[PDB]
Amino acid sequence: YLADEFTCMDCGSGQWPTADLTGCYDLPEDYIRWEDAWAIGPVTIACL
Amino acid sequence: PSSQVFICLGLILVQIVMVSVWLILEAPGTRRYTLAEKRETVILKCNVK
Ligand SMILES: CC(C)CCC[C@@H](C)[C@H]1CC[C@H]2[C@@H]3CC=C4C[C@@H](O)CC[C@]4(C)[C@H]3CC[C@]12C
Ligand SMILES: CC(C)CCC[C@@H](C)[C@H]1CC[C@H]2[C@@H]3CC=C4C[C@@H](O)CC[C@]4(C)[C@H]3CC[C@]12C
Repeated sequence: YLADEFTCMDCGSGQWPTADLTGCYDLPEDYIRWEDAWAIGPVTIACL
Repeated sequence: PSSQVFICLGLILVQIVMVSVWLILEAPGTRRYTLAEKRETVILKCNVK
């Protein structure tokens, strides 16, 4: 992320530069979800 | 009626204490795990590695 016009910096591992390269935003978080993923099989197995 | 239940409960309590001391030592939480080989992704992970 270009903090200034002359010097480029970083937002860190957690944050990412925006599309406009004007700020640092928190990256989306990912986890196992029930919405059409590999979890339907385990859910059915647990229910059975 | 007694000895089997007593022994099983003793083993269960030993394990419960051994894990409760670990949870006391290491506070639970969630971490934003990231990989440099992939990046652009954040994984919400249970604090236990
Ligand atoms: C769920 C856990 C944590 C606690 C409850 C489990 C224990 C205390 C229960 C579960 C099964 C139970 C037993 C089931 C059958 C008998 C035989 C009977 O002639 C006397 C009581 C006795 C011996 C019960 C004593 C209490 C018992 C051992
Ligand atoms: C009388 C009995 C049946 C009550 C129920 C026992 C169990 C479910 C309870 C008793 C004490 C509890 C612990 C007390 C304090 C902590 C510290 C916290 O940072 C993580 C959870 C943890 C480690 C708890 C886990 C659940 C626990 C072990």
